[PDB]
Amino acid sequence: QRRLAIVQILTTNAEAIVSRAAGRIFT
Amino acid sequence: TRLFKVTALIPSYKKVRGGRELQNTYFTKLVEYDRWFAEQQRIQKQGGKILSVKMVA
Amino acid sequence: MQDAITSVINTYDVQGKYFDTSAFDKLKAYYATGELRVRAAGTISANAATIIKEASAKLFSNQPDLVRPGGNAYTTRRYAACVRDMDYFLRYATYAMLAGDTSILDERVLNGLKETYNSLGVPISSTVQGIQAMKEVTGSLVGSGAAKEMGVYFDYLSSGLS
Amino acid sequence: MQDAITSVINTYDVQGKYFDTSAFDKLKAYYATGELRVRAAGTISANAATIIKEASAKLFSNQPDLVRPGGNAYTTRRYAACVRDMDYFLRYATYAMLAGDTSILDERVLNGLKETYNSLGVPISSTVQGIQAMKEVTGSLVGSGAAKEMGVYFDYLSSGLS
Amino acid sequence: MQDAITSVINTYDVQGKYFDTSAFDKLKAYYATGELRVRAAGTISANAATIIKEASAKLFSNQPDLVRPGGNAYTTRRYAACVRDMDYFLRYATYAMLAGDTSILDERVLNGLKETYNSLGVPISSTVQGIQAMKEVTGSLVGSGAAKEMGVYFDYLSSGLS
Amino acid sequence: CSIDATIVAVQEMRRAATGYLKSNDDKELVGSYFDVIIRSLNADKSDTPADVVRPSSPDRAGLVLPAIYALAGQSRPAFKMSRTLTSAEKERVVRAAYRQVFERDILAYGQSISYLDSKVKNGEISVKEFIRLLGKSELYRKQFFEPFINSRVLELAFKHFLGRAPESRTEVQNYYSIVAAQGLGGLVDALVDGEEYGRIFGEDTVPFIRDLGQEAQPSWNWGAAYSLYNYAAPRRKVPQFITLYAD
Amino acid sequence: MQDVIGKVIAEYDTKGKYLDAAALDLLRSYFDSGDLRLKAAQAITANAEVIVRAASAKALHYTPVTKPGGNMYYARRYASCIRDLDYFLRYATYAMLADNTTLLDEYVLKGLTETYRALGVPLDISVRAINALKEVVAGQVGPKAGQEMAKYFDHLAKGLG
Amino acid sequence: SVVTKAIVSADAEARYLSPGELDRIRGFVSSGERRLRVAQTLTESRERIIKQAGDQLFQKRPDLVSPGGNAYGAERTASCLRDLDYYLRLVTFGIVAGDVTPIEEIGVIGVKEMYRNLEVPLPGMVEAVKAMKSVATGLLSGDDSAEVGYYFDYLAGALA
Amino acid sequence: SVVTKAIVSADAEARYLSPGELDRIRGFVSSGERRLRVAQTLTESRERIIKQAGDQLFQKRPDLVSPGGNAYGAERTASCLRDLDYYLRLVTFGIVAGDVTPIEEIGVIGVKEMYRNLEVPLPGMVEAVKAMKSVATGLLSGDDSAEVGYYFDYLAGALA
Amino acid sequence: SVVTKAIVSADAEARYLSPGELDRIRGFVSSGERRLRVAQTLTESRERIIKQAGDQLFQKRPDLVSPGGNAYGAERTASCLRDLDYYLRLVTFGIVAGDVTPIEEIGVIGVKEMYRNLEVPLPGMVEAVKAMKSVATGLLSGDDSAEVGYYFDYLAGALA
Amino acid sequence: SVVTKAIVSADAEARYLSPGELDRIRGFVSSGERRLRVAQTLTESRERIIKQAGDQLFQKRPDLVSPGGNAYGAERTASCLRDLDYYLRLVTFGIVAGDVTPIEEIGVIGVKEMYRNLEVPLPGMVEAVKAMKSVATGLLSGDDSAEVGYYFDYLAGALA
Ligand SMILES: CCC1=C(C)/C(=C/C2=NC(=C\c3[nH]c(/C=C4\NC(=O)[C@H](C)[C@H]4CC)c(C)c3CCC(=O)O)/C(CCC(=O)O)=C2C)NC1=O
Ligand SMILES: CCC1=C(C)/C(=C/C2=NC(=C\c3[nH]c(/C=C4\NC(=O)[C@H](C)[C@H]4CC)c(C)c3CCC(=O)O)/C(CCC(=O)O)=C2C)NC1=O
Ligand SMILES: CCC1=C(C)/C(=C/C2=NC(=C\c3[nH]c(/C=C4\NC(=O)[C@H](C)[C@H]4CC)c(C)c3CCC(=O)O)/C(CCC(=O)O)=C2C)NC1=O
Ligand SMILES: CCC1=C(C)/C(=C/C2=NC(=C\c3[nH]c(/C=C4\NC(=O)[C@H](C)[C@H]4CC)c(C)c3CCC(=O)O)/C(CCC(=O)O)=C2C)NC1=O
Ligand SMILES: CCC1=C(C)/C(=C/C2=NC(=C\c3[nH]c(/C=C4\NC(=O)[C@H](C)[C@H]4CC)c(C)c3CCC(=O)O)/C(CCC(=O)O)=C2C)NC1=O
Ligand SMILES: CCC1=C(C)/C(=C/C2=NC(=C\c3[nH]c(/C=C4\NC(=O)[C@H](C)[C@H]4CC)c(C)c3CCC(=O)O)/C(CCC(=O)O)=C2C)NC1=O
Ligand SMILES: CCC1=C(C)/C(=C/C2=NC(=C\c3[nH]c(/C=C4\NC(=O)[C@H](C)[C@H]4CC)c(C)c3CCC(=O)O)/C(CCC(=O)O)=C2C)NC1=O
Ligand SMILES: CCC1=C(C)/C(=C/C2=NC(=C\c3[nH]c(/C=C4\NC(=O)[C@H](C)[C@H]4CC)c(C)c3CCC(=O)O)/C(CCC(=O)O)=C2C)NC1=O
Ligand SMILES: CCC1=C(C)/C(=C/C2=NC(=C\c3[nH]c(/C=C4\NC(=O)[C@H](C)[C@H]4CC)c(C)c3CCC(=O)O)/C(CCC(=O)O)=C2C)NC1=O
Repeated sequence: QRRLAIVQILTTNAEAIVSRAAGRIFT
Repeated sequence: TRLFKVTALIPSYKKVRGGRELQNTYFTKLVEYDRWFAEQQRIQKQGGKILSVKMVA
Repeated sequence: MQDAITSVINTYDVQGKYFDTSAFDKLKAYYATGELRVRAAGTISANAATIIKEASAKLFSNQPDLVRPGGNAYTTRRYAACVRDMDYFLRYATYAMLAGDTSILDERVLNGLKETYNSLGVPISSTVQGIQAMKEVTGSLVGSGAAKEMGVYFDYLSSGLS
Repeated sequence: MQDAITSVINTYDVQGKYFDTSAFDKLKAYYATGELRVRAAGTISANAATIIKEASAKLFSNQPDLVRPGGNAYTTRRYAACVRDMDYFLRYATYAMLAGDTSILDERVLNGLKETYNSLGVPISSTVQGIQAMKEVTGSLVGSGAAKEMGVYFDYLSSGLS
Repeated sequence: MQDAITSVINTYDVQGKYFDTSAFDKLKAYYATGELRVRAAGTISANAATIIKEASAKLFSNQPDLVRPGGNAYTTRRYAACVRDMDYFLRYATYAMLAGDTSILDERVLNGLKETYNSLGVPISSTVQGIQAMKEVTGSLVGSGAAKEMGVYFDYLSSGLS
Repeated sequence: CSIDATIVAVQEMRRAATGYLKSNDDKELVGSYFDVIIRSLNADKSDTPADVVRPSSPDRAGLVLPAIYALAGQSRPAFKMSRTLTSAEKERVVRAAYRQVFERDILAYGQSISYLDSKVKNGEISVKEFIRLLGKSELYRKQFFEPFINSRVLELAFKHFLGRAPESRTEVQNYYSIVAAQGLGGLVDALVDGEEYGRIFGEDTVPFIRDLGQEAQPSWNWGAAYSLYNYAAPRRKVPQFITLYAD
Repeated sequence: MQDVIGKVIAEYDTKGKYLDAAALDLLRSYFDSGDLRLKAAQAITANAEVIVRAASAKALHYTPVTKPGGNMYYARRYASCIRDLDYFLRYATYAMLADNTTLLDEYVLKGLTETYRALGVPLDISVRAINALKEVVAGQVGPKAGQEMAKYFDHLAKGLG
Repeated sequence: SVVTKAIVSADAEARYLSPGELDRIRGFVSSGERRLRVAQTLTESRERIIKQAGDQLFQKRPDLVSPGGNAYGAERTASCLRDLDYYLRLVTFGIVAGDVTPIEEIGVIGVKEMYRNLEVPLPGMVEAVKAMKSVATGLLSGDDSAEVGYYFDYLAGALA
Repeated sequence: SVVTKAIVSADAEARYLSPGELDRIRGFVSSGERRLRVAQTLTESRERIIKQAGDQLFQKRPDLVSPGGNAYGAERTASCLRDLDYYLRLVTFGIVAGDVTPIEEIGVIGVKEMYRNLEVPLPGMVEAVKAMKSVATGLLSGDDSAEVGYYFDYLAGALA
Repeated sequence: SVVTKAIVSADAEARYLSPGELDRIRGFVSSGERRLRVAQTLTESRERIIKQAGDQLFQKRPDLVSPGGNAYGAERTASCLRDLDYYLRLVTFGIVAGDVTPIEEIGVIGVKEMYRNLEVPLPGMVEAVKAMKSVATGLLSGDDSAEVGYYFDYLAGALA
Repeated sequence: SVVTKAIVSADAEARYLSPGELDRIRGFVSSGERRLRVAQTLTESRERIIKQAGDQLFQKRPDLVSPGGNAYGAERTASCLRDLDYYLRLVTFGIVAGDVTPIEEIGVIGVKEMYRNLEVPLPGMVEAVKAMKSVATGLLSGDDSAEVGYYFDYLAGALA
């Protein structure tokens, strides 16, 4: 249940994380 | 002329093994007479060295 | 094999997308039953021999001809093989219950079961009856809540044979 | 395997009955024939190589094609495999004669052999002719009664290959 | 497996014939191309990694769905298995070219390959595309005549899978 | 691609995901799940880990398996006798040997070779000699020699002692020569005392089935091999490998 | 091979008496240190190749053993040396989790010494490599866990020596 | 039987039966008439042997028919006698076969697992087999009793 | 112990302990205080538990104390008490160890032949162990009684 | 064949051919012209070689064609000479192949079993192939005679 | 001997002698007198048997006595007769032991390779053994000559 809560947190915020990494390394 | 007690060490030259393989390389075993010629040939062809052989019976 | 988690992960990996609401619902449903299923699995693991005893007693009382001369279970060897098959069915039903999936039953039981029982002459209907008897005994032993979960996989085995 | 005594034991075990007069008559029949069977078995064991030699010579004289280029028995290896098959046929016919039953011929010779020869391209008609030649050669060495008895098992092999 | 010499030897052995003028013509023709074959095999051994890499690039460019989710190249594990199969095909095409006969391609590669891929879920058409990519890559590195020769065996593999 | 750019990106996602968690254990767990990416990328500074090669005879093809393919957790647990093990896992290894040779544990019938079990446990014989004496026993002869013709005996003995199917016409040919000449004892001796057995299992490891994921799999015997690696294999009496390689 | 629990159960079964207060206290001592041992196990498991690599660099790389005529002079012999260091690290981790040195003797020290004689392996360089591995492991796992790892590593060293 | 054992021993070695083996079959078929008489004597006296063996067992082991016993009750006692009947039939089969092979195939393989699944004590089985040994060897002459006693002994050892 | 099994399985595949095995050892060490408390609780109950198990066994299986039973006789009671004590000690050793290997090694591997030597019925063993389990679970808390139930039912199943 | 042998040696350990294997294949294909010339000469002279070899064999060992012998009679002498023709064809096959593989796969595996099934004396076959080696190497030049003698001598040792 | 095979078979199954092996031992001890009479008759008349058998062996094959055969020569004939004397001891040993294991342990295992080293033909062996069998069955009584012929047939089949 705790791991599923963590997974929910990361899947809600997935786009932000990927875009942030891309911005850090691209353009 | 029934049994031979053979202490032998067979090293490895074709590769390196990740598993334990320590008893597989050095070991002492009892071998029957009819089998000992073939077993000695196999050990010698593997490159291993026959440390000792004794007569048990 | 698979489990419920592997099935969900592969379902959402072949599409290439994160877990949606239905994924989290399935995972929550699987996790909610987890402690009940573990308790049932422990009870069955500790008491498999008993379940086999009463289940075989019920089967051979319902169908005496099996253990009389001319029956497929008439020999000490064939009786032992019968109870051994019952132990297989119980253990694999427990594995499937814990896995939450029927993949292990298809892979490791149903694959080759019809050929085996048709080659040996084992009665498939009587085997279905024995599996049903294990179903009632296990349900009585592990409680109704775990009884339903285990009966799902017992019914899977029974419908796999027949 | 199964032999005459074991066959009677099995047919009275399946029905669950004790031995009766008919079973004792069958057992007594086998026990009476046993001495003749043992003499025949010793004679064939002593002369197996000669029987194979003569039967193979007969077959390859009648059908020279099998050992000419393009024949199934054309090489030293394929010829040796052929005579090995004949040796096995003779030895197992001897086993079945000594046992009094044809179970070993089924389970240990003929179960899967005809499909093996169809895959391999072995001419099964020529093989049956060779088995018949073995029967003819063996009968002369064993005498009339043992010839009838061993011809039973040779014909069983021939018909089973069919 | 067999090379051209062994193929001629077998085709004259089944007929029970000595080598005639045509057989010596075929053997001389094979011996004429031996140095070219050795040179091509050495070159391909030198450049096998390059060929596999660039052919895999061409295949996954023309078949983008393979590496996307749901494709049979979609993971590093599954991708690595694909490139290992590519190495298989190049190695066995080199073997067949050096032998001068497609017997090794049928025996060690093509037999049972469609069934294995059907069991695994591998797409046979994409495998054929990868093999054609191999052919396109290898022709340039080996030159005109060696490209014709090695393209014969790549075509044999493609037609075996197709 | 740039490996440094990838490592920076994975570190950035690690930091970002650690940001949203607001719990030390969750942060460290996700940090480990990103540290595995970083560690694998750093570990492949040299080439990728070497592919496992299965060697072969001149009759059958030599195959490779990427090391990535094997380490998905499906590798079978080797049952080894160490001569210093206590009684429980010694019995565990013995039961594994019985399951391998007889396709199933025959304690279900109360059948065992007690003196062989004692010899293998106490170290008088090794696991290889135990396997050989176990395949040459009356029990094995009754289960897997009597009901079968020599070709089927050959194939099932390959499964029971080499952990694999026959891969060549030359292989079934040679082992049929051996069985037809010398019986079950000769066949079992030929299988156990071969180079492949010592290569794969050795003196102290119980044989196991070398099916998908354990080693590289041959393509040419796939259907027959996976028919053989099935508990319904003894229910078939017709040989399936001599017929296939002839077909 | 046995754990601390196995050892105390064996002792009290030989005596024939139930686990008294002393045995329970030793069991509590083992279980209380369990979290520390598990954390050090995490650290060794994650960074095992790094640790072995550092040990080889500090103990073996630029000594004459890697030079021609040295025991490590081959790709195969060097790989075998690194493989042996992997053995030592993994089985030291096993011994730590077991909190006992019996598995080291039964699994690692059973026939190793005379095998090294026969193969020509030097004992002293092996002990030096084990000591270097111990230093690297202690550095990675901190003082508390390094103290426990030190017992198993110098047990290996004494077994070699 | 003896013939089957000899033939399978030769078959597993890919050879014809040795002269010693053929002497085995010769001696075995020579003694066929005696074995048939012994089996006939036991078969004709089956019903009396069952009852005397049951009486001896229950007098020696009253617990089995005592309250809380395994054979307590009419149906359970009948099943006990039915098992004794099975094993007497198996002994006759083994006598005519000349070896314990029928006893081993029909009655010995898996007997302990069977009776464990039936909560049937094994010492009670051994005592019953001993009682039936006594009753059956009482009928036969000394030479025939010595022959039958060994089949009963193999049965007792298998049950124990 | 759980750690012993984990280490053996890790060596079997020739790699460090998996996260699943590491979490298994995590749960094992985290539950050490509770398991030791349960084992200590089993100790203060020495004569109590032994006698309720004994007389429950006598009620359930009167044949054992009835004439003709293997445990019939006053002298047999002295061995009964110490045998039940041995099995209880093995149960406690398994409880602290976290696995049934001490039970298997000390009192199960070879118990079958041992009680065959003494002519002891295995059903007596299963009924006695069930009586012990009933008494112990009755004394212990439900959560802990569930954990001890695996050990006691394993003892019963292995004894038969 | 040499090429097939190299390819299977490479395929055994899953690799492209080593430089030594390519070198041996290069040497084999470099010697193709003399191999074809020798095989062409032997095929051109098959009748002469078989005739002279049969004459020398029958003179050296008259007992083969003596009454009671294996080759006695026109038909059996014809079969005897047909076997020599077989082995000459196989020797030419092995010459073009570069090794004794066709010779072994056609006329060496099981040859002892075959000739024991025919009452054909093995020493007679050794003498026949030795005489045929003598006759054949008589026709060929000095360098080629040795390499043909290697094949004939392998076959002689195989029969012996 | 027979007790040897029974004992080793009992060892292979880790129990006492099964009833068929008991029948072995009973028949073997009961038939010791007649087989001892056979052995004494064979050893007392060995000198006449070997010389006569060599005579009809020389008669059967004119080729053997002819030059170029191993039989030709005075000392070579003495060696042949000495080999026949060796084999007669082995047959008597087998008759005493009731099995062919003394025969196998001397002169059967490896006999083909030995005679190939000696260049001695094997058909000569089988026909010589037939000669000894025929000369022995003449003087010896029919019941004894039966089993003697079985042993000689086994030895010849081993040679053939
Ligand atoms: C799990 C218990 C275990 C241990 C301890 C073990 C050690 C071990 N190391 C070996 C080889 C070797 N080991 C070494 C390493 C040594 N030489 C270097 O100089 C160092 C000083 C030192 C290591 C620190 C080398 C160089 C070889 C190759 C020996 C040779 O090929 O001659 C071998 C021979 C088998 C093989 O080559 O695969 C064993 C048994 N094996 C085991 O199963
Ligand atoms: C986990 C996968 C798996 C399954 C399913 C399995 C079943 C199985 N049961 C078998 C025998 C048997 N199975 C039974 C089953 C009983 N017959 C009665 O009528 C009942 C209806 C029925 C059970 C309630 C019997 C009587 C035999 C003996 C058949 C014989 O030997 O002829 C056999 C043949 C091997 C042996 O005798 O031990 C197999 C393979 N084995 C496996 O590895
Ligand atoms: C989660 C487990 C997993 C990953 C991530 C994975 C990545 C992956 N990326 C690929 C292609 C590629 N990947 C990249 C680069 C990207 N790669 C990233 O690590 C960088 C953030 C980024 C560039 C900075 C590029 C440019 C390609 C094109 C083909 C090539 O590189 O040759 C490929 C080869 C298949 C193809 O050509 O489409 C794989 C297997 N595979 C896996 O099983
Ligand atoms: C020497 C002859 C030979 C061949 C050819 C052969 C093919 C083969 N490919 C396999 C897996 C595979 N093969 C492929 C390759 C395909 N996937 C598609 O996307 C691409 C079109 C293509 C890659 C270019 C893949 C992806 C797998 C992995 C299947 C899986 O893991 O589910 C496997 C099973 C795994 C194993 O090797 O043990 C076999 C046997 N085996 C042989 O012995
Ligand atoms: C005991 C039960 C049993 C039998 C009998 C049996 C027969 C058998 N015969 C074989 C080959 C053969 N068998 C024969 C014999 C036939 N061809 C001749 O023309 C004759 C007409 C005829 C015999 C009289 C021949 C010529 C071959 C060689 C075929 C080949 O190698 O392709 C083979 C394949 C050997 C190989 O791998 O090459 C088998 C398995 N197998 C068994 O498990
Ligand atoms: C031919 C091989 C064979 C045997 C031997 C065999 C025995 C056998 N005995 C059974 C029951 C029984 N057997 C007994 C006998 C026991 N009572 C006492 O404890 C004694 C120790 C012992 C007898 C001396 C009893 C009382 C039952 C009834 C128990 C029940 O209701 O399950 C059953 C259950 C089905 C039935 O009652 O018909 C079988 C199958 N079955 C076979 O196919
Ligand atoms: C720690 C492992 C261990 C166990 C378990 C063990 C049991 C054991 N019980 C024995 C005697 C015995 N034990 C019993 C008691 C049992 N039999 C009856 O059937 C009852 C149902 C039941 C009592 C509940 C009896 C009846 C005997 C034979 C005579 C006696 O009472 O001492 C003996 C023979 C030596 C002696 O008299 O002490 C042993 C070895 N020994 C061990 O080292
Ligand atoms: C290509 C491989 C191959 C070979 C070699 C081969 C030899 C061969 N020789 C045969 C007969 C024979 N072979 C010989 C030759 C021997 N006689 C003397 O002893 C000489 C020492 C010696 C010749 C130098 C004779 C005389 C026969 C006739 C035997 C007879 O028909 O009774 C036969 C039986 C032909 C038939 O059915 O009638 C074969 C198959 N077959 C093959 O497929
Ligand atoms: C009891 C075990 C035993 C056996 C079986 C045996 C056979 C035997 N006979 C020998 C001599 C011989 N034996 C013969 C007789 C043969 N020539 C004819 O074909 C006869 C049919 C045939 C009769 C067997 C000849 C000609 C020699 C001389 C061979 C030589 O010394 O070069 C030799 C070599 C002795 C020597 O010269 O130093 C052996 C080993 N010896 C033994 O110790």
